Amino acid sequence: MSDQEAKPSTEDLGDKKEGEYIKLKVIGQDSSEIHFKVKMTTHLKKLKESYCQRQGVPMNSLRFLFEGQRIADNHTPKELGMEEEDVIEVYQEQTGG
Repeated sequence: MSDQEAKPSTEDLGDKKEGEYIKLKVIGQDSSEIHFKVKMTTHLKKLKESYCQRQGVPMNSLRFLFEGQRIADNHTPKELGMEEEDVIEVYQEQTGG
């Protein structure tokens, strides 16, 4: 009942398309965690920044692994096969400074 108007959606490459955001959570060896909202398709590097920016801890000293998956600032939520309320594990180990 929000809007009963007919959307055109005539032409689009996938940018004018409707997209929803999902929220996830990641925990590190620091016993800390962060909750973020990302898109179905996007780069997880944004959450890395937000982690270092919010917790003030160096995202380089540790890495982001999803149940054994390696996420090096390029992997996407769509590629990992995951969804909202998902958990990522941050292990402490140099990932190449």
